[PDB]
Amino acid sequence: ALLRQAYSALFRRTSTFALTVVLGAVLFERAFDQGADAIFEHLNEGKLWKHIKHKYEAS
Amino acid sequence: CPGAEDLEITKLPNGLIIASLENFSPASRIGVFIKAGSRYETTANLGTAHLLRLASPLTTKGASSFRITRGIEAVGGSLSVYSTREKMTYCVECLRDHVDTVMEYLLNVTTAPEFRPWEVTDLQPQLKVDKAVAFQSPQVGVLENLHAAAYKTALANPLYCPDYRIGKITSEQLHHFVQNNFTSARMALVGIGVKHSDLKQVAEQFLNIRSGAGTSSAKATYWGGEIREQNGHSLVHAAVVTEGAAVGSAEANAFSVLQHVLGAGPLIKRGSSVTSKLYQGVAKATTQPFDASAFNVNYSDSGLFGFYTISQAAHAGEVIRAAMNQLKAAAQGGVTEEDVTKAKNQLKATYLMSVETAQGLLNEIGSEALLSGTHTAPSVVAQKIDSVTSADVVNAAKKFVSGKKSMAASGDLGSTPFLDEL
Amino acid sequence: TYAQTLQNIPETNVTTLDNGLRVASEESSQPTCTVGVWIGAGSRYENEKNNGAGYFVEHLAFKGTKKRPCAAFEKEVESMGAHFNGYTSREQTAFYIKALSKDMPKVVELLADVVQNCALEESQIEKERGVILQELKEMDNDMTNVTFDYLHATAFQGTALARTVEGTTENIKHLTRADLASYIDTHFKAPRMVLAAAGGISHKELVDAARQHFSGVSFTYKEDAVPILPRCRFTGSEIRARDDALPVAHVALAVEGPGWADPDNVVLHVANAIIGRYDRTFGGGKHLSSRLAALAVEHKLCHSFQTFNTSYSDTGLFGFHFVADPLSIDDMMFCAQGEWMRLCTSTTESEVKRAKNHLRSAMVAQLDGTTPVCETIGSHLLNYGRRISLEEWDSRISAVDARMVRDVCSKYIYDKCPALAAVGPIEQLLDYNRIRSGMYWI
Amino acid sequence: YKETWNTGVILLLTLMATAFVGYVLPWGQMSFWGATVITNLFSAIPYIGHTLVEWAWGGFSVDNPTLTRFFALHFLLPFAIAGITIIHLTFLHESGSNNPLGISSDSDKIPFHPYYSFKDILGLTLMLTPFLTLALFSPNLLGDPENFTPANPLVTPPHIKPEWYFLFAYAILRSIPNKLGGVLALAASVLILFLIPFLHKSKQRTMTFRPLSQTLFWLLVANLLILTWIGSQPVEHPFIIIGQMASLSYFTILLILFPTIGTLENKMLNY
Amino acid sequence: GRLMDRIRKWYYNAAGFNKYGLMRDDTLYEDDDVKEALKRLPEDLYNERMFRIKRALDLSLKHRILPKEQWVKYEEDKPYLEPYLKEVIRERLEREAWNKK
Amino acid sequence: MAPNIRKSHPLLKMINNSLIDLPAPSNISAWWNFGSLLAVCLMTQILTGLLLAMH
Amino acid sequence: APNIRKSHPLLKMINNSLIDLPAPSNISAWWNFGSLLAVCLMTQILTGLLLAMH
Amino acid sequence: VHNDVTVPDFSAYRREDVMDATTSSQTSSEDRKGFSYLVTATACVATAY
Ligand code: HEM
Ligand code: HEM
Ligand code: HEM
Ligand code: HEM
Ligand SMILES: CO/N=C(/C(=O)OC)c1ccccc1COc1cc(C)c(I)cc1C
Ligand SMILES: [Zn+2]
Repeated sequence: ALLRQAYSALFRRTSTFALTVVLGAVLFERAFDQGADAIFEHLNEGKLWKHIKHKYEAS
Repeated sequence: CPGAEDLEITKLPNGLIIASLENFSPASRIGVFIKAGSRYETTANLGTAHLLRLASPLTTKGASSFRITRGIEAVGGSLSVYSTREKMTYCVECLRDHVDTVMEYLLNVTTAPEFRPWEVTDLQPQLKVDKAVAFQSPQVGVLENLHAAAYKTALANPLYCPDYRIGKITSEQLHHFVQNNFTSARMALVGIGVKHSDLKQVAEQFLNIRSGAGTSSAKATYWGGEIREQNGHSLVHAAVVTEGAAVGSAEANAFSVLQHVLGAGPLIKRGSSVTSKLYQGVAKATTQPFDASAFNVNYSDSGLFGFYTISQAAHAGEVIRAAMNQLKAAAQGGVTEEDVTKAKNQLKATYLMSVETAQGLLNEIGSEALLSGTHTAPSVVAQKIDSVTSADVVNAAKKFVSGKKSMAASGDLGSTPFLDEL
Repeated sequence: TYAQTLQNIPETNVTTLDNGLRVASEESSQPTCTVGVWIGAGSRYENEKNNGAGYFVEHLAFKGTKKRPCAAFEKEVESMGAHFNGYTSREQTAFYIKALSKDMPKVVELLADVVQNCALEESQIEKERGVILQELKEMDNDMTNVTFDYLHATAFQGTALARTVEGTTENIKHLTRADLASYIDTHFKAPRMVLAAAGGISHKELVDAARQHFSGVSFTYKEDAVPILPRCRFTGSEIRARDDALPVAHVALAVEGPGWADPDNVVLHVANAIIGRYDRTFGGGKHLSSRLAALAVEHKLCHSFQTFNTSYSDTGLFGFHFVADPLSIDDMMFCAQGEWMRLCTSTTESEVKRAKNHLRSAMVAQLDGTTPVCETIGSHLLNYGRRISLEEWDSRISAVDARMVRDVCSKYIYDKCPALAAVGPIEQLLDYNRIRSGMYWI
Repeated sequence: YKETWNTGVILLLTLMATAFVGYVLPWGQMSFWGATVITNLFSAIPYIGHTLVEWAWGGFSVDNPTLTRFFALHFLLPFAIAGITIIHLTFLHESGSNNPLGISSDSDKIPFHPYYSFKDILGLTLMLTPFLTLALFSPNLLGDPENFTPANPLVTPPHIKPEWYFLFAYAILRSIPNKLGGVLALAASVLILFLIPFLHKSKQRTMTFRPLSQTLFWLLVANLLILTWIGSQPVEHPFIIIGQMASLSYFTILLILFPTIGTLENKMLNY
Repeated sequence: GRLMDRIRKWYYNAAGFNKYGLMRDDTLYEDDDVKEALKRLPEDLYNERMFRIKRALDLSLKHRILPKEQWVKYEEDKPYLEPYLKEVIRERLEREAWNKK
Repeated sequence: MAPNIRKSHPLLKMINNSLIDLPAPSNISAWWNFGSLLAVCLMTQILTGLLLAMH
Repeated sequence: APNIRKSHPLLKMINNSLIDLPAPSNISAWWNFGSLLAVCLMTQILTGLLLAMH
Repeated sequence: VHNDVTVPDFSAYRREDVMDATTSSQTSSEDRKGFSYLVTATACVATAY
């Protein structure tokens, strides 16, 4: 029963609520970007310098 | 394990009384009964008693308006004032352990008030209101005017400070009133839930300012007036009475009984009083709803007695008359030897049931322990009650028909009869 | 001394009659006394077509019986100095009499007669119809109630509890000798009743008289079956009856209660003790201890307010009700919901100690006389099953502490959708939403 | 008048910052160097500062990136001052003006117009005069000359010293040898104001009837004059010692004397 | 050991609010307490306190004072409010400590 | 609502009740002028400030 | 005042203009442009400076 | 009179759970809220980002 459990430990006090948003957002960012960047790059396979870099890199 | 204790009742040199009685109830209830009221008020200091009644919570030489309330609340305590034109009682309820604690204040409140000028003025306006809620019941509207149009002094005064004197009472008036009337001889420290020994130690070593009989109440003279408050109400309360008997008097029980014989107060929720003749007789004359009863007052040096109605504006007339005749018919051997027998119990009962509530029982113990210094046992008030003859009654009913009557009404009187038309 | 006076209070005797009915009493050294039948019946046990029977009945319970009609019945009772009274609420009807311990038995007879062989002379009904019909139009002007009713009607809406104990205006107009019978018929039955008495009476003597008039035996097992009621759904909502021509305004706010059984009801009360009550005539005024009170003075917030913990068999309403001028409603409410909050958050040990000593006195108070004792007993048994002594109650109270309160109030108050009843010139109370939010943080 | 006061303080703070930027605009030697000296203090804060600075400059030293942003800032702040000033006057109108005696004026108040509107305008002229008088006959009497020399990051002026109204502070900054400490002293040297209210002990309000406080007050005023002067001087004896003292006494007065002489004062009235 | 009195009297003339015809307690800053006490003052004493101030202000606005013969004198200054005050402070100090309990 | 036109105007009611009908002690001295001065001062700097900024 | 947003000469302006403000119950989306317009300004000014700084 | 008034039927608008006038809303309470409070909570993290 997540919704229950949630409403109890999380969304109950306005304190733990806030505390969640914070931490929660943290995770969201950390993993929203990855997905977004990944998605974006995929839609541009081999066009970005991230790809065609191997052709001139070597000391 | 406790049981059946006995009522002790001492009296010190100063003439103070201590009516005790341990009934092992988990709650004590101490109280200061006093001979004060709108009776000892002069035209120049009217209402000063009323105000004094609310002034209870004000600071004292001992406790602060604050500690008084907070201190008492702190123990789920309580305290309040109760007064008639001639009797004032300051009592406080509480759990047994919190007696002496609830006492500090009681003692202070009634014997050592500081009546601070400001505190007083920052209180005056309360009467403006206290008297507003009260007069929400016309029942108290005619009762004020009754006594007025019945007397000329003392008892003729109002129980609620007239408007004009609102806010014009002084700190000095309070004091003088107290210094003059709250004096040992007029005071009795009654109280249930406690051992007489304690309620005693307190009273003596603690109570001052007393020693005396203070001012004398102007003997109550009879007028025989008639006051009418036309005010356009669907209802018309009206009470017509005559000088009844006085407290302690012999000729008392007569009315008390003539009262029941006539019918005063019901015992059947939403019913009729077949036992009550007045009610009954009234019903045979009027059509629409109403209520009529036996009004009986027993004061120190006088009393009042008669009926009291309530009725649709147009039926006021017939309802009052009907009441009258049904008082004459009773004033002339229209009282069965049986009627008496019944009413003699309805009274014994009523009395007996009143002493269940510590608020009723404390009272009883006090009253006597003040206007006598004796507690007339239960079987004595029984021997003294039924010791009434069918005569004592009928004659009690006559004293009314012949004596000077004084009416008092408040409603749309356009149909309500004048005192002279009876 | 307290600690002891609580034990000396004579245990209450209880013995059930082999026919379903029960008998209880507390014997004291008193000449006068009181007894009555506390029927576990009510408006809840009613329905759409009958709504109002239990009251219409309550009305005809004294206009005679088959054995002795109006005149004689009334005559018989008045003539002995007894007082026959009674009421009838959503989940509890009761008819009791006050008289000399002497009449102890003879009394029971009367009670017994009324419940069972009630007259119901159809000629008296058409007379009692116009009566109730007035009692409505008159009760229809006691806002304090008009409110509570409306409060119930939304608090429960679509459930038995959302019904007036006086019933509809239609029902009163068309109820019949029939249905009236039916109610008594189906409802006034032995097991669902408690003969209670307290005064100068010995359980023995009493119990017998009952065995004598309360003889109606049950054959099957169904007549032994106590019908369990279909529960009522609480609904966080509001109903606003606006009339700017009303002098003042009334407001009732509440949350679903726990029901008679649940112990926390005690705590909940200790709580209510802290927020207490007030009317413009309290003398403590600005020095009172109830923060809500004081403020109500320091700002002229209201006229009166009260905390209430109505408890029903399976539910209840917890809240408060205040009366006030059209322009202070808001501030007032605000402060109130506020206090409520503090309860769940920063209630102190001083607030509780005080609340406990108040409650104690309040409980003791309910038992001041005979009438008030049988009421309790008529109730205690019927509701709680056993009968709780001041010694028990008390201990149950001495056990409460701040920490305990914050937890229980939090449980039934914090972030809950409440029921609102507004009546009169309420243009300032407005928005449930807001009112809702006032249910958390403070 | 707590609020009216605190808004005041802020207003001052804003005014101070405001000038500070406006000074850099003409980009003269002093313009430049005053920037550098001050902004460079921030680097005394631990960790979170060595950055705050390079952020504030928009580079690694006071340069164009800075000038430009300062100009923007100088355009802005005045308005922000006007804004707050509104709030200032509001918190005031919540109580009304305090009067020299320090006792209820309700017993006798007059309408701002024409009484004070008239007084006000006269007051204006009685000031505007020297303001114009100096600005029309001795323009640069106040302003240092090094600011007539186009800023040059390569060469530092003989003496770097601000405009008189920042002198007192400069002097306190330079009294403490330890960038961080001096910074704090500077801050608190002005921030202290916020405390003032909580440092009132007299049973009376105005010093009108409190001789003792008065001189302590004038001792303080003169104490600022000195600090000012000490600020227009280099870092050589005696100056330095005189410097530390003055500052030392500045705080001491507002922190200990004033509140103490206040209490002591009260007891002499026998309160 | 009249040291004290000598001082108090000095300072009294030092502050010189008498010059304005004020009383020590007139000059009192009206904090919440004082605010209260003043309300308690008996009509007369209050009405007098008033004029004194209104008079004093009128002086200060005028930039004048009372003629030396009218100034108040250390021993003739009536501390009309102190008592009313102390009590207020006593009353409050009580309440305050009782709400901690 | 009102007779004159500077108490019933949501604007003149702010140019009035703040600078004309404003209740002022009768004894404030010269040390109270700095208020308005400070203001007027601002009113000016800003103006000369722009005028410069325009060049 | 009891609460602290009606007796505060500031919160009494952040309240009686954005929280306790009496609003019709039926205004539509064509009423949102008010605040938007505002917010709009709040932004331009901000981005406006940020640019002006370069 | 006021006895003649009853709160209308909100059938159409009630939530699937608190729809049966014989079921304790107090059980489904935490759920009903935990949801919206999640929407909200979420919307905050959305903004925050
Ligand atoms: C931003 C510039 C400011 C302006 C334009 C300003 C303006 C005013 C005005 C118009 C008044 C009313 C008349 C008077 O001067 O007495 C006033 C009063 C006042 N201001 Fe300022 N002020 C400013 C700065 C400050 C500062 C920095 C302080 C001090 C921290 C302050 C403290 C006060 C106080 C305490 C009053 C009360 C006056 C009284 O005692 O009656 N103000 N101000
Ligand atoms: C808060 C009020 C103001 C103060 C206290 C102030 C102060 C100053 C100062 C300290 C200088 C250095 C002057 C010098 O070279 O000697 C200055 C210059 C300047 N100010 Fe202001 N200023 C104010 C308002 C303004 C405003 C509102 C603007 C325009 C939005 C402005 C624009 C400028 C410009 C263009 C200069 C640079 C050129 C010059 O020095 O003349 N100022 N200001
Ligand atoms: C400077 C930009 C403006 C801002 C930020 C602004 C803002 C607002 C706001 C916040 C409202 C209240 C809510 C609503 O939109 O209804 C409002 C109302 C109103 N504004 Fe503007 N406004 C602006 C320009 C204008 C313009 C140019 C007009 C047209 C000449 C105008 C006419 C009105 C009117 C007539 C209302 C009344 C709305 C109603 O009927 O309730 N506003 N405005
Ligand atoms: C009333 C709100 C504002 C409006 C309507 C506005 C509009 C514009 C417009 C029309 C442009 C030309 C943009 C382009 O090149 O396409 C612009 C540019 C600019 N604005 Fe604003 N502006 C506003 C506020 C501000 C503010 C408050 C500042 C700073 C005080 C500012 C500073 C600038 C700067 C630096 C430019 C020139 C460089 C650029 O085009 O990016 N603006 N603004
Ligand atoms: C950019 O430098 N501007 C200066 C100036 O006096 O502008 C008016 C200036 C010139 C030379 C040395 C120091 C400064 C700034 O000094 C300041 C600036 C502020 C704010 C404060 I508080 C306190 C001091 C000591
Ligand atoms: Zn130089």
